[PDB]
Amino acid sequence: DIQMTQSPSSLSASVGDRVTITCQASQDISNYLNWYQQKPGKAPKLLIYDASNLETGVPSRFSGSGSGTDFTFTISSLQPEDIATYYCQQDAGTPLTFGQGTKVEIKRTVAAPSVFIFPPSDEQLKSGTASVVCLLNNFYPREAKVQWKVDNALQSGNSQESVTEQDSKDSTYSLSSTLTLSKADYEKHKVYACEVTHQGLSSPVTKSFNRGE
Amino acid sequence: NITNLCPFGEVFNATRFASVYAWNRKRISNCVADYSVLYNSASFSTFKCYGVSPTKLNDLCFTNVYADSFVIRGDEVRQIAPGQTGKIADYNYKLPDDFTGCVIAWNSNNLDSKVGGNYNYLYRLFRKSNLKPFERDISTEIYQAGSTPCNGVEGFNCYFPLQSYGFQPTNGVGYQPYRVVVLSFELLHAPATVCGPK
Amino acid sequence: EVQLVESGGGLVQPGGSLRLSCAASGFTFSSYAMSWVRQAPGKGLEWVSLISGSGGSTYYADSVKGRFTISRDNSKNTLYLQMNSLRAEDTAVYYCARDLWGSGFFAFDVWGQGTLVTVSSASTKGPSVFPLAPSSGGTAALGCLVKDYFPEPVTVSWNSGALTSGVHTFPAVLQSSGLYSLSSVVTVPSSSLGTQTYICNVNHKPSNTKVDKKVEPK
Ligand SMILES: *[C@@H]1O[C@H](CO)[C@@H](O)[C@H](O)[C@H]1NC(C)=O
Repeated sequence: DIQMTQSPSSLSASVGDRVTITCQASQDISNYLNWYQQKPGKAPKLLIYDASNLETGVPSRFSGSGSGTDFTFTISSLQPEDIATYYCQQDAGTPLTFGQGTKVEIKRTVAAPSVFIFPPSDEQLKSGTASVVCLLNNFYPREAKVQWKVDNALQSGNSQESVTEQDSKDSTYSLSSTLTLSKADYEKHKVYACEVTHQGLSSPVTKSFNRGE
Repeated sequence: NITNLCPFGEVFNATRFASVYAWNRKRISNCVADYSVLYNSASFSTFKCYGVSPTKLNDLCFTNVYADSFVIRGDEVRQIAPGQTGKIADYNYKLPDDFTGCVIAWNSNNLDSKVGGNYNYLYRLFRKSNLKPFERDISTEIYQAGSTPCNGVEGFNCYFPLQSYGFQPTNGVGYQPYRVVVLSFELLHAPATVCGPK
Repeated sequence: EVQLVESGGGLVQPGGSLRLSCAASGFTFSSYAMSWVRQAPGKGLEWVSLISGSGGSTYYADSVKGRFTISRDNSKNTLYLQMNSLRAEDTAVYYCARDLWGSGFFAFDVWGQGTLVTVSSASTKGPSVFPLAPSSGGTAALGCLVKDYFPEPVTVSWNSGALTSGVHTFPAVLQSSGLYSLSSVVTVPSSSLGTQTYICNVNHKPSNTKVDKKVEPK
């Protein structure tokens, strides 16, 4: 099999920056290399076919080049609606094979997460469990720490995170943390809070609620 | 309206041509094409048109024009025609009977031969069935020729499907590299996008 | 316009069987080679199989030889993938893709939306929809918790999908118990809480569960 290697695995650039992705083939495959875009939860986008041919109805900022073993895909001006994963594919032999993909993100101004806390709903407690919910809405950069506080005590090994893909509009992220415990352990304790540290914060911010309002 | 001159140089004056089995195709659209720089060039050994006359080609407009380019040996150029049979026509590039377009070939010995024989140009020698018209097969799966399964060439009745041309500049003209470009004129019930001059 | 619509994706036992369908419209189906391309969740792409226009020539990736079979009825403008001896590794979203020129082994110009095939010994489970109520700083957040379901996917909308500004539906997470837990939130002006109606719509095709939960301030 022809093994296609993409570099970089992921990149972040400012809006309007020039962006260049290369695909490296494991042999000389002439111009037999197409380029695809896949936005989150959507199907792939044929962008460039053969080595440089721009498909009908594709923005002119996208252009391909190269031949032999090293192929370049170029965004002349990076736009927020370009947030996707880009795949190269070889066209010289079977099986047709893809690069592992390259994830493009937007480098933007630092934005601090608005932080919200949610107690388990009164319908949920009947079923016998309780999930506490902290939300970090619309922030950049991606990386931040969430800390769970059960009566000032550090929990761990019992809470799960999930992160959205960078919004194609304001180039931000959102984060949902769900710390789950049984209904029994929910009542025994009282003070619940999440402490969130982010570069866009002066000092670690804490959102709190009182068990039982 | 549209102003671009069609990029036939990209296809004709290209440095590297395709192996006939994995032939290339270029879409030619949104441009104006002067065919007189083709049938009036003294560069081509073969220029054979079907369903159209080459003289009266700058007067038409097409939705798209497709150019398939590859290399074969000269004795096989005759197979690049409707209703032909043989290794190339059956296993590599078959034109249909209703074909409408021009088939252009020229000697590329000065370009495609080694001293020692050029082994980069390949053609399919074995297939389980013939190609449909305009069908393409770039598979390199080992060809089973007996009842026994296959892994590699070293197996009995396990043939390698592709065969190398081994183009040497000392071969007879029938064994010499001939570059072939086949134009199909696609006119659909859609707006034409590639027109003759004026 | 050209359209490829995939169908058949569901949950099957390891070793089970499944037949994918791809309905084609907008072009002369019988003159294009078609291909199947799958994507494991959070992984890259893998070509699976290719069929020529007439259907006379078929090609497979080694990882699916002898288990999968590509086929087409140019009458119904339908492409098929028959999958037997399914394994946990075949769990992927499956797309049908058209050949750019139709001859074969060119770029894939048109793709369907995909269909998700999960291969697991676990059993189908419908979720539970718990509202996340606001008590939060000029703007207020509210959401609904989709908990304890299998398999994927669940589709979450707000106000039947008519409310999209400030919505954030998180990717599912696989909890210890081998069940999925998903969250969806929306931010709204704090002047709308008791005034406006905000409905969380959760749809889970595998369990045939349609739930519309009203999120209200508590
Ligand atoms: C190729 O180059 C020669 C010399 O520059 C020129 O005469 C000829 O027209 C070119 N071919 C095409 C298709 O333009």
